[PDB]
Amino acid sequence: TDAPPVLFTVQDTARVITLNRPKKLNALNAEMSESMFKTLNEYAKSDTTNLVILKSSNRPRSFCAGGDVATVAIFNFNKEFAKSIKFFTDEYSLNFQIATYLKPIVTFMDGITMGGGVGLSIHTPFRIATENTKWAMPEMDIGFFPDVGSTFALPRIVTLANSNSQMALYLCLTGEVVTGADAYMLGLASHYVSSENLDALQKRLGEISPPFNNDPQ
Amino acid sequence: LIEAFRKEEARLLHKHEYLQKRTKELEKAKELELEKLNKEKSSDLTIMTLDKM
Repeated sequence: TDAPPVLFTVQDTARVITLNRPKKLNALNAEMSESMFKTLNEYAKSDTTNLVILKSSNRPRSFCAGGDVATVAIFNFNKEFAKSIKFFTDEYSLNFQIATYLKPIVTFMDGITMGGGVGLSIHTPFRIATENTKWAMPEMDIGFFPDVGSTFALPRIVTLANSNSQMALYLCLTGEVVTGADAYMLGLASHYVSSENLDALQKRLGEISPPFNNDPQ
Repeated sequence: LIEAFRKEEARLLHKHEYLQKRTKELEKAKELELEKLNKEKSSDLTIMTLDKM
């Protein structure tokens, strides 16, 4: 009866995953993570799905404002530590699935991509940014650590002043917000596409297919 | 003739009981079969749905 937290739809041979928690800026809870993790395993087995597209239904307001840690805090105050460990096992397991996924995943970072949102895009070779992109890792102000494998990605993908993870440490320790073109130039985004062109791109992604006897992997 | 009348009556009564038992079995099997059909599988995640609407 209630609107599902994450919506799944078909786009020709592409499968669109849309985060559907607009009031929470698409914050990721255990329910969302579990749903996405299970549906991605099915798409991996399917021979009719060529690629996946992870977007939000709230763009350009936000793509994912981060994992739902406010709920994890209440669990700690209530000693519901089993609930908290379930929230992190689901999220981190989804971040590991995306990183090792054999089919192309294309994340549309059209809006605030902070925290868990970074985990949804940083692990995909096709992480598209827009003028509305706002990448940040504001965990130091909440007392947490840089999670979602950001300590394995940022030290390996940043482009400038990252010979010894200097820039990676700057973003993780200061929580600086990077915006649009700057995220693309730093390596946080693989591509820079105007938000207006996302509809057209989505259609083209659904229409392309592996040629002859080549699999999508 | 006494054996014929008593075997026939027994056969009729035994046939009613067998039908009642058979029908109940079929009914139970149908419920089990239907329950398996309604069981959610992992493949169901790839079927698009609009439950709310």
